[PDB]
Amino acid sequence: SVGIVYGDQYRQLCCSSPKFGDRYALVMDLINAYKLIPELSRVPPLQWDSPSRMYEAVTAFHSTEYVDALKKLQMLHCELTADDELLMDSFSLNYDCPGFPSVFDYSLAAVQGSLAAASALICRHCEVVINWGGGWHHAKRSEASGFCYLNDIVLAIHRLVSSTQTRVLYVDLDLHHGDGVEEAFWYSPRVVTFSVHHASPGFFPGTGTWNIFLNGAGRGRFSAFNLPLEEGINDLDWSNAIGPILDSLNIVIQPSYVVVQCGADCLATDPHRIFRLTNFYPSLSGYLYAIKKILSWKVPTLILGGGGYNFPDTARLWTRVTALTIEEVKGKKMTISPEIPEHSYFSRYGPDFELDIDYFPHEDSIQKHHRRILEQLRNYADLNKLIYDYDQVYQLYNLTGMGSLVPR
Amino acid sequence: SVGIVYGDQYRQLCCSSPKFGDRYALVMDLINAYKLIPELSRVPPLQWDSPSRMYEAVTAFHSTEYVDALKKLQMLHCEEELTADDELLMDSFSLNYDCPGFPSVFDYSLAAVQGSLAAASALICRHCEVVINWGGGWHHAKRSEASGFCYLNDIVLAIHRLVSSQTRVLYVDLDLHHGDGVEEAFWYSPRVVTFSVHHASPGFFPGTGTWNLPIFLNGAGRGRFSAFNLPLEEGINDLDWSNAIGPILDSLNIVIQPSYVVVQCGADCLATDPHRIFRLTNFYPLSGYLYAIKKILSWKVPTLILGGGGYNFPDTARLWTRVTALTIEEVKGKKMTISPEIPEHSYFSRYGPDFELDIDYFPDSIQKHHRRILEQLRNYADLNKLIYDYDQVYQLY
Amino acid sequence: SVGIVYGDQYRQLCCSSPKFGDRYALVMDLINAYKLIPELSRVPPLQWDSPSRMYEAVTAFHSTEYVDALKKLQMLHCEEELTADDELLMDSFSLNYDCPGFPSVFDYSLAAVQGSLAAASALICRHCEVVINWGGGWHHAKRSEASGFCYLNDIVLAIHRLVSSTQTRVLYVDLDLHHGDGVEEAFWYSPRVVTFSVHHASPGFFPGTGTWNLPIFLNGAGRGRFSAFNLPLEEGINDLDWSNAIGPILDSLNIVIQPSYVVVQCGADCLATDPHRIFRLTNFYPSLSGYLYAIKKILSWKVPTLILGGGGYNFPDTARLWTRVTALTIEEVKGKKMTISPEIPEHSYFSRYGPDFELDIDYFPDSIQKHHRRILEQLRNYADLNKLIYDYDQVYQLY
Amino acid sequence: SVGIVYGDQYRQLCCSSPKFGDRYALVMDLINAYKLIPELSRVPPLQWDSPSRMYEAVTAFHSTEYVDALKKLQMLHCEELTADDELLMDSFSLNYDCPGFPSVFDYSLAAVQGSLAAASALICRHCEVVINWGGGWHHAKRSEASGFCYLNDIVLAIHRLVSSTQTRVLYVDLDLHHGDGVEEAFWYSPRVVTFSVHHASPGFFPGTGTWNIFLNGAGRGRFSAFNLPLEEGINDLDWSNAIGPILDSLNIVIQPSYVVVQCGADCLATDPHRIFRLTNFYPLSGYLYAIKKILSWKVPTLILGGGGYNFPDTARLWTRVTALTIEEVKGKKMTISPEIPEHSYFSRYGPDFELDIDYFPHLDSIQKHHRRILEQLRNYADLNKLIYDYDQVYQLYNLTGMGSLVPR
Ligand SMILES: O=C(NO)c1cc2c(Cl)cccc2s1
Ligand SMILES: O=C(NO)c1cc2c(Cl)cccc2s1
Ligand SMILES: O=C(NO)c1cc2c(Cl)cccc2s1
Ligand SMILES: O=C(NO)c1cc2c(Cl)cccc2s1
Ligand SMILES: O=C(NO)c1cc2c(Cl)cccc2s1
Ligand SMILES: O=C(NO)c1cc2c(Cl)cccc2s1
Ligand SMILES: O=C(NO)c1cc2c(Cl)cccc2s1
Ligand SMILES: O=C(NO)c1cc2c(Cl)cccc2s1
Ligand SMILES: [K+]
Ligand SMILES: [K+]
Ligand SMILES: [K+]
Ligand SMILES: [K+]
Ligand SMILES: [K+]
Ligand SMILES: [K+]
Ligand SMILES: [K+]
Ligand SMILES: [K+]
Ligand SMILES: [Zn+2]
Ligand SMILES: [Zn+2]
Ligand SMILES: [Zn+2]
Ligand SMILES: [Zn+2]
Repeated sequence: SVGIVYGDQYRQLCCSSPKFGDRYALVMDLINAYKLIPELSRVPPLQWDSPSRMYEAVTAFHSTEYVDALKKLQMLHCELTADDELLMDSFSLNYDCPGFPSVFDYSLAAVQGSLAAASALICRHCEVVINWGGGWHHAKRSEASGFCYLNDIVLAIHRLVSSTQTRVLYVDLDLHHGDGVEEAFWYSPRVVTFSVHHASPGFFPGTGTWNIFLNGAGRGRFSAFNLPLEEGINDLDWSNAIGPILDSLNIVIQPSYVVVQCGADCLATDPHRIFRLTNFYPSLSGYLYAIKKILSWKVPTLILGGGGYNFPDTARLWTRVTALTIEEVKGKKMTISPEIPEHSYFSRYGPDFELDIDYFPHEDSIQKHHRRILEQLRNYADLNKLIYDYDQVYQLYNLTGMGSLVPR
Repeated sequence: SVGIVYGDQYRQLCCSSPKFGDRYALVMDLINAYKLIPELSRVPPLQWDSPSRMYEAVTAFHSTEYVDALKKLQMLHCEEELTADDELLMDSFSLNYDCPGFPSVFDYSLAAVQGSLAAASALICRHCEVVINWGGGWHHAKRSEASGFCYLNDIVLAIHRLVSSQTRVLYVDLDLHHGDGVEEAFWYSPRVVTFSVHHASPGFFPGTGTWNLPIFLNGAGRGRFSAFNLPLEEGINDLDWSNAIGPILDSLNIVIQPSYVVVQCGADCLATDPHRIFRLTNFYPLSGYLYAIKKILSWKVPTLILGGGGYNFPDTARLWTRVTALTIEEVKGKKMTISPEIPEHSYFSRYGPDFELDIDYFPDSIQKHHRRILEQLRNYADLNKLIYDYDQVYQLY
Repeated sequence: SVGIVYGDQYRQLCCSSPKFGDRYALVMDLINAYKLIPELSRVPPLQWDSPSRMYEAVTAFHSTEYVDALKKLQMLHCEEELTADDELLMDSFSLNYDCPGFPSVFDYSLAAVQGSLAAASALICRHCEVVINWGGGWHHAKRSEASGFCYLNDIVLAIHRLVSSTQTRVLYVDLDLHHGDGVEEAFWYSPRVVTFSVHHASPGFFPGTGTWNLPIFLNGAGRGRFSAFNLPLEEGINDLDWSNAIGPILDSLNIVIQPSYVVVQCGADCLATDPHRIFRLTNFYPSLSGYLYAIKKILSWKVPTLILGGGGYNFPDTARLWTRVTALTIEEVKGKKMTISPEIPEHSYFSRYGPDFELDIDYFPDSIQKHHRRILEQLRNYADLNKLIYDYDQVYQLY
Repeated sequence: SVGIVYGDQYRQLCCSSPKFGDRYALVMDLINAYKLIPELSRVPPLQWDSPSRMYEAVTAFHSTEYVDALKKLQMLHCEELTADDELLMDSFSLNYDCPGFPSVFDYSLAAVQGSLAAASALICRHCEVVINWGGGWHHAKRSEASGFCYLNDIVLAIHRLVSSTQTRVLYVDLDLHHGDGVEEAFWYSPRVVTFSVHHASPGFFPGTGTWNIFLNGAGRGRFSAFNLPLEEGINDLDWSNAIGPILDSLNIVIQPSYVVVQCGADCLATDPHRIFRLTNFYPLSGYLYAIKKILSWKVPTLILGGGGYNFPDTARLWTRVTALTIEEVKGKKMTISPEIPEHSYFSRYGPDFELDIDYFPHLDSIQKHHRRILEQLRNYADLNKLIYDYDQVYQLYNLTGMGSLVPR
């Protein structure tokens, strides 16, 4: 069963932020317009029996002082002293992450959605669950960052990993380094994090690059993987870059769950304009390539949104991801019309009104990164007494003539 | 409120240089040890949405080829020896000798820029009345040249952002060395008045900010008379230094009426700086620095305070800690009581031998310059059609 | 209206190269000798408001560093020999061997750009239905490389301006003896510009492309897949066989693509009397000239069309052909019958047209079936990929 | 007496073109606003006693067929063209850069009327200097419109001057562009020496006035056409240093009976061309420096307009030029307020409302051009049997220590 997080209130809340406007509505209604919704099991967002149980859920990662401040920030904007200002600043509730009347509700909602998704996986109601309202990988224990206020991903992972030798693989496909999730599990071997991203001087947030690579500490050493890529990269190269690494991670780690953040700001048409990925499906979408690969493992999977600042193109991508998940899991062909279907956001898909993003692909190796990452994987396996099947990893990279990159 | 620039990454990068080592960490930890952090609005350093946007920000002052060179210099020091052609490229930008490469030289340099641009932004959006960046203040760097361990000129870029938001900016450079990079950048610009007080003497870095019968150059084009300089002989103490620049600061404020003040507060004027040229102190009963900062903060113009030179790291920290307390006092009107003894913290042992907050120190030409500076100011004011109570300006002397 | 690009300075620049000498002057003077010029609208070469706007126009295709190198090369040839470092620099852009520098290499190259951009503009604003630029058509030049006497690709820049007006689609038809590789490569990834080159190809023959590469034909990539068309032909082909080879392809490209504009490179090196001595086409207008057959066919479509020159190293015979192409264009567009005397009229260059002084050039005059099925399948694939409606047997009927 | 060309109908006509809008009105109204008009002798535009006399005057330079065409073009826009009228217009470049419009012939004629009347005031010695800010259309050819020039008022004016009664005219073209139309008209004539300083670079209009060696006239006109092409970016001082000694040398050797100066304002830093960086500053403006120099010769002088596409800044410069001419010719101090005076075009000088243009000035030498130019001047002097005063020219260049550039 493929689940998808949705609700009337959930939709209203996910659409109440100044930065992301009605993006979530575009996504879900495009998915709706393509008649995908009947194929999916609706996963209702989690609700609690009291403020204290809510508080307990959220402070499983975030500090009590941080959650209180975020509460007050909401309350304040719903009606600031010199000390109110300093309190909010001490949590970076400013600049990139300012208050607005529904800031706490907005932020809580993504947590409700992703915790519910996690719960649906744990009780085996869904093989895969999608939450396009979640995926806020930058929030820290006591700090808002990059439009992220509560880290729904950390909390969903914490629920999975503490369910019941249970390991979680986190795969971050967003343009940006998933610093908040990596940091939360820096000392934990059982959550292996892997972020592919752009990194360069001055580029947000600054981590996931050379320092050598830091890769976890204590019992968490070797458990935080990173692949920084240069700008301009297309679907095929991005696919080749991360494909073998994902399979090798799956072979060695043998995750009980996978969590995938699928931020769409790698699209060629994103306002960032750094990567040149597409949503094309025949020249194949780097995104769809990765998602299909992850789904072929038959490991219970949570698929989350994230970045993506071209709202219609983000909808175009995530609708195809959704159709693909249905195909890969239900074994059911999802034929998607090249023309955007009639619905109330139809006008936002102009001037072409077509499903493919309006981009024309056209045209540096990272083999040392592969070699480095495989050695880290070797070290992770040794530290945690896992089997490092050199045979299967070799044979994998050998499919491209790069078996030599694999350490014994 | 009073803002101050810091962050975890920011701290690591500011401490990544060979020359200034862990100085920034001593300063911030001492500020933290004295409990000043809760009084202050943390200002996060600027980050950008793409490499093009970063280049756009930095090449507002610096040439693109220089920035390319600086970035290549980093990559080279992260893999190596340079070839003859690379050495030649680096030399043509003075990325050599006093300004060598090191593994994180571009990231390190850019950090100061990130810090002081956010500081400027916080002032512009009026989130803070004053912002402190003890990681910034690199006043020697030129359009296409590293100089005086400055690789990128965070001050020029901060000031540019301020004038680009009719805005006039007053730049006050208290460092022991002439603030030539900033002065050169606005040589043709009357909207940014620069004023540096400094030591100058034959062969002393960087050589400018003094007689050039020779005369003082002071700006060109519409920027004529807009660059002010007061060179001072070695040995000057707090009182004489204060009296030297006091009436000038006050007259500049009266006539210019700046929308923003940017202060470079390099601590190499301290009697205990290894330069051993001036004899300023951090004393607060009076410190030249504390006197100047308070005079400037009395104007209640939104103000950026930056670091700079300072090669005795604990004494620099002792100085900038007092400056930070003073700012908290003059802006918020709230009494700050700093213990005379250094509090226990990570770096307590660096504060030997006595572990006091005061530094371990016991303590006509100026009139000529005053008359000259006063005629230049009148000239500037004339040329720019400004209102000047000359009946007032003169009595400051 | 039929436009033609000319001007006194333009003429001087187009005649400043050591390779093509005064060919352009011969062409325009023959056209003038035959009283065609009063029938045509003068299209003046484009000029720019500043160095920056010129650079912006040219670097819409070419890299800045290449344009810089080309301008440096001109200045270096204007003074007294190059240094070792300059030599290296020039070599990295192939500003050597076939494409050396000379005192006005950048102005000369730029002139053809100025003319073909002015031509494109005359079409877009609909001042002219067809525009001729016999100073243009330099199809071998690449983004950062000179090739085959081509320094700046005027055709690519003209086409870019055409598609950048206002789904505008452009059909490029390259009739030169040589494969139009620079144009094809520029639009390799664009479905909006369909390129089609008929040419000689054989081992060792310049530039080497436009043919089998069991090999098979490359034909575009990305969303540009199947959008590059090529028909390579064996040496010795005559007017009639060439016409029949190209005729059905041209007609079906127009049917399927329905272009908004047609850009035609009319390189005259396929002439029997070109010193290449490869193809045996004529300028005959009763067999009938392959060139005139193709142009009449393209003109019959009533699409705003850009006609450019290109190769052609027998200068009087290039003049003879393009004089006839020009007259045909005037006839086909204005409906006005043009009567050209079979003998060369007196004019300043009359001596060059010996020994017989006639307008006709002095000449006594399966594989393509597989190429046709191949090309038809590519066209089917292009239409499929691009959601184009067309028949199936109506397309097939033309064969 | 300093004359200035103006009238009510003249103003309306000069303001009737699509390209130059109401520029002429801004100029004249700013001059009026600074109270300069009472200092100036109004020179009324020339009118004729019959169409045949008008036609005779204009066809002293232009072909009958071009003027016929230009007349027809006006008639047409005062009523679609037939295919052949179109071909007729195209043959005269009455298109693109020089389209027809309702008053195109009246507009073009007006400038001729202004510059001919101006030449006549100089000839009969009514004025020692005459200004025509409606004239200076230096691009127009015998049978061809060019660079929005339709009729060449300058050629017609010069012709009137040079026919009055050893009489030589110096033509000085300060426009950003090469004065090709004037140069070409007098290419074979020694009694009109032309000098143009301008930008020239690949693709820049009109293309001439640069290396071809320099062409410099033919037949009896050999060596009589001078050109100084300059690279982009030049300031007041360098431009001043570039043409000052050449101008003084031209005056010494040629001994003009009249000077005609085209003072096109598109060398201003604030011109949308953005190529040179001249100002109108006056305590120094290149323009003011050149005009002051030319006036110091005490030779009867015609001052004309031309290019200039920042209309307020063109008015700002020509107003200053106008005051300077009054000052220099009458000996009468012309104090001009730094604030723009109240007048109906006051709002066009925002946001500063001051007379100085809104600009902050902030190996590349041409000494070989001086040497080349002085050599040409020597060649001219010999061809025409004139005194080449070596010593005076030497002493002139020796002021700047460059006497060695002067040939014997
Ligand atoms: O998408 C993002 N993270 O996953 C972010 C975007 C931005 C922007 Cl556009 C500005 C500043 C910070 C961030 S984080
Ligand atoms: O066995 C299955 N369907 O009949 C599948 C299970 C899964 C899981 Cl658990 C994850 C991803 C894809 C599939 S298909
Ligand atoms: O702190 C400084 N400038 O503000 C500088 C110190 C030095 C030294 Cl110690 C040697 C060489 C250059 C500089 S710049
Ligand atoms: O108004 C104030 N406190 O109540 C102050 C404002 C400022 C400014 Cl804008 C700059 C520097 C000091 C102060 S105190
Ligand atoms: O006409 C041509 N291309 O369209 C060319 C002729 C030649 C020759 Cl003759 C030698 C080398 C390259 C080329 S390209
Ligand atoms: O519509 C027309 N005449 O009335 C014509 C248009 C064209 C075009 Cl667009 C190209 C070639 C010939 C003609 S005739
Ligand atoms: O001012 C001019 N000549 O003296 C000219 C300007 C232009 C422009 Cl902006 C375009 C095309 C021709 C000309 S001539
Ligand atoms: O003599 C004069 N004023 O008293 C002057 C005559 C001239 C002439 Cl003819 C031309 C330019 C300036 C002056 S000043
Ligand atoms: K990522
Ligand atoms: K981990
Ligand atoms: K200083
Ligand atoms: K200044
Ligand atoms: K061809
Ligand atoms: K194509
Ligand atoms: K000129
Ligand atoms: K002449
Ligand atoms: Zn992102
Ligand atoms: Zn210093
Ligand atoms: Zn050819
Ligand atoms: Zn001009």
